[PDB]
Amino acid sequence: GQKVHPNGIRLGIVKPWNSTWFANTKEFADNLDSDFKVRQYLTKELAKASVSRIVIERPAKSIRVTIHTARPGIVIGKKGEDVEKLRKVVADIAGVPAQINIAEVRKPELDAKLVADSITSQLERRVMFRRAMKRAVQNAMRLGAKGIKVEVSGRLGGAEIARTEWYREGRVPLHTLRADIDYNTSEAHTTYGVIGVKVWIFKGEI
Amino acid sequence: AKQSMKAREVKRVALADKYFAKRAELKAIISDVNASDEDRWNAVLKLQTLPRDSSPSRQRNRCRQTGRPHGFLRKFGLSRIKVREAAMRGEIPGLKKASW
Amino acid sequence: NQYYGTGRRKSSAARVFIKPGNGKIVINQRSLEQYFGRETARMVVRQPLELVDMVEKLDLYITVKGGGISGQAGAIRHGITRALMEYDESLRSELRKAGFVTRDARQVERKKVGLRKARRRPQFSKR
Amino acid sequence: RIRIRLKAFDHRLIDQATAEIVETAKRTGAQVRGPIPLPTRKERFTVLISPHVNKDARDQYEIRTHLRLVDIVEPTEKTVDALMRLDLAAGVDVQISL
Amino acid sequence: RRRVIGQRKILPDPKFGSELLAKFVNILMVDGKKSTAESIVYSALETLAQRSGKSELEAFEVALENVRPTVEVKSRRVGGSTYQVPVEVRPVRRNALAMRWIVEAARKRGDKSMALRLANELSDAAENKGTAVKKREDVHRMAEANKAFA
RNA sequence: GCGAAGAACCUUACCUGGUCUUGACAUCCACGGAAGUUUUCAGAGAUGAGAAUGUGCCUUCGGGAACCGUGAGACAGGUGCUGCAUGGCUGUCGUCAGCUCGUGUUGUGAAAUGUUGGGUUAAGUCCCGCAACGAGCGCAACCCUUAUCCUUUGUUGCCAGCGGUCCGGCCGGGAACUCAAAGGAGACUGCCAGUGAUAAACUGGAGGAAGGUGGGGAUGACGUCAAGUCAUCAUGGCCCUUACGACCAGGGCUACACACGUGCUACAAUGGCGCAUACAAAGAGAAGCGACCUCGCGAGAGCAAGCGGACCUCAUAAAGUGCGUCGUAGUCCGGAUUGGAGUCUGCAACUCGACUCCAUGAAGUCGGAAUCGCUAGUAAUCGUGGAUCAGAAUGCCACGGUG
RNA sequence: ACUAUGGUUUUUAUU
Repeated sequence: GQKVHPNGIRLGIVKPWNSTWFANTKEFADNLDSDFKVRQYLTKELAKASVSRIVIERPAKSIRVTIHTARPGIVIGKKGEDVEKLRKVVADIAGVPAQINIAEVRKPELDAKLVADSITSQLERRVMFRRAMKRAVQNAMRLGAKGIKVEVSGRLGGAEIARTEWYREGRVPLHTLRADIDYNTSEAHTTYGVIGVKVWIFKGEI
Repeated sequence: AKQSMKAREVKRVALADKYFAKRAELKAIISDVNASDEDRWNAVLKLQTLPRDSSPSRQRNRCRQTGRPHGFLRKFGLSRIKVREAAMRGEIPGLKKASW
Repeated sequence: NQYYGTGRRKSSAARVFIKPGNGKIVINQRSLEQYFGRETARMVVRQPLELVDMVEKLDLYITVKGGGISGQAGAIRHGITRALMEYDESLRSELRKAGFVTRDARQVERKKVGLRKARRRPQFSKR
Repeated sequence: RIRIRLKAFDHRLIDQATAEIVETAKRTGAQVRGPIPLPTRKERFTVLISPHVNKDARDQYEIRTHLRLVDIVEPTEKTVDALMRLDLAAGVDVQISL
Repeated sequence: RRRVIGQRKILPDPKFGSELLAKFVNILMVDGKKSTAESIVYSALETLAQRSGKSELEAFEVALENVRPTVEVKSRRVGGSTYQVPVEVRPVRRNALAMRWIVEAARKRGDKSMALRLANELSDAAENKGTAVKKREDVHRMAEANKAFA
């Protein structure tokens, strides 16, 4: 029964929307179409740059896209000024002039999306990923976790055989809405399957 | 479903722009013999009767990620079967959750 | 001595005010003769209060809005009894023998998913 | 001579924008009428709960659209000249009428 | 099972009077119009008082004295044995059960006017002249033997 | 009324006849043209041939990009086959009290123990005592809603007190009330009396607007059927290639011997008819919602203000009330297949769609065995809006009265 | 007191 989204229940609690702007309902559908297009235009233009999250701000005659990265240096790029390709990519598609805005990720080895990406980069090569899962769990309890969990499941061959693998420490309270728990999925998209990974990190209640 | 719709859209949006979307108020004067002494309507009637394919009929817009005949949210433009990962994650402005 | 109270029931909202004077009743700023009801006048404001006497040596003012007109009478009865239950230490419990000082909390219970209207449980019937 | 409108989808964000309007238009000339809250156009936004073979349950979202008029009485176009230049953060729509 | 909410205690009325008269104007309510029974309550009695009883004060007392259920019948089993069993009815609502058996028949019979469909029913109830009561009694009479068990 | 928010065409799987072959659509590697507009014939159309017409962007002027078209091979493509195949998504046991593991203990071992046994509960809930002692998921709580008291600002919402006033918040003014939204406060088995290894834990009472997981939601513990779904979205392997692919036109889905599922309106007379007469509430809305007013028996169609919506409009509350009248009748009530003329969208409603006006008229006397659903604002009952949409639903999703 | 019959084969990890 149920289980329609692991974050859809918790993500309104003290959390502003991932896009902020106002439009009248008779103007809204094209204003939202352009809001998905600015994500898609970013993901075809920026790769491997340690980005965890992006947030959309569309104030009057303006667009701002907050980019959260573990490596500000590889987003701000060459000489600290290779930002214009990354700034202008959203401007003509959004229909408004664009600014640049970068943010640095707090404890990147304690962030479930970037830990998942470290494992995805080794699942897309089918080697060292099991070591990376083990080490992510060992280190998270020394970085600030009160518990951590990973899972890889189903096929990974070669052979037809199905295998699950985790490594796990402490607690992962999903249903406690004060748990402040982090969750992300990631996929490797290989000639041997979709090859997904699931990551949960718990730092503590409130 | 198949990805067949753009090969029709590319001819049918122009068919609508030329023979439908700017031809609706024309109907209120094109056949009126008292509202014109100038010969101006007979020729554009012969042009307007040329197309025979779609416009108001035989043609529905359909969703963009899949050309499904239904599930298009009119005042949002998205398919109700390809929106949950955005809707749940707070990516549509003004929608709130949970329990009310 | 002067008395006041408010009361609600199923879209009806009422207020009642009471003064010393001659037995006169005002409802929606007009005298009680300018009102219409399908039952006999001045009952719902008098009968619950004959334990202290009513409407013979008191000057009344009543206002009511919304809901059904016999539901409005219920809201007025709740208002006038709640306005005067402080008149004695036992009157608060003598009015509970009738139950008019308890609030009629009826106001559309919220819908359950996937069920049609309020809480009514699902029905699959045959087989 | 003129009047304004402010729209948002959140009660705390429309307050966070009202805090800028009173600071941008209602101090010179000093204008003293306080902000009425107005209706929020409460509605449920609904879609089928699952993408396949279920049509019986729907997913429930809360929609509100807040309105503030804030009230201005000074007739000069100078009353809005800074409000048509200053923030006003992202997430709200302002409108100048008459 | 055992819970179940506590069964209700009903009410009297400030005009209709007793708990049973307050039930008469509220039982068999259909279409919810709630103004039909207040012209039919204690309004079939003046002709009853000259057809199957006396006075408008005893015309309905005698109806619920002639219609008087004292026993109910129901199946009971204990393993591989089944019996139709008789049980004495509790007195406190006994006259309200009898009332129901009259006011429903005025709905389930459709002959002439509603100004007749109840008055014509009451004039046989005040005499214990109900439909098919000989075969009704034939069940309770047959079940009497099962108060001796197996 | 499942896959699928509307079956004329279109949808749609199916059938037929046309037609295309590196393919409608993609990359790879080459070679030209801007994207493309205008127009005539032929062809069911897809197209097949002609005749006019355009030269946008970046250029170091070399050629090129997006984009269009044509190739040689690898290939593209598939409502083809399969969830006893995979990623995903669901259906169901399950708001039930359950699930599982470490350390000690027992046993030759699978396994046991813990989770037992006594009290208690909604409860693997709490307490006690045992060769057991502990720990996590589910429970319970965090989230969310509601009857109540307090508080904040007053237009397009309200008006007690106070001054004026046909005596309308209207004008001076004002939050006692209402509306709007928010934030605080109230309730805790706390207090009492009993019941109970005075343990752990129930029952009842007072005071209260509210009483005992506060009431009600959000939920869904491993596993089970080794369930369904490739045709909601992806995809492997086999299989199809001048094609099972995909560009079109014409046909199929109300094709018929009857059964099976689920609903609608009646069979009334507390009803039917005639006549008079009252109150909304929530919603949607600019080639819009359309007032007042006309024209047409009428569906509708016109003229022409208000308003981009707490404002104006859709718009009219019905049930009811109350006086006359008929009188349980296969007709008096009920309305199906009719007879006639009208209203409408669109390329077009002959055949598969809806509406209206005036006559006619069949079945229908509460239903077979059997078996299905419940509990206060619930059943039944009567009004309104909106979504889907070229056009059309007693369906779907919301609002309110009588109860 | 409703209950007799029910063809074949059946799933996870190993050096």
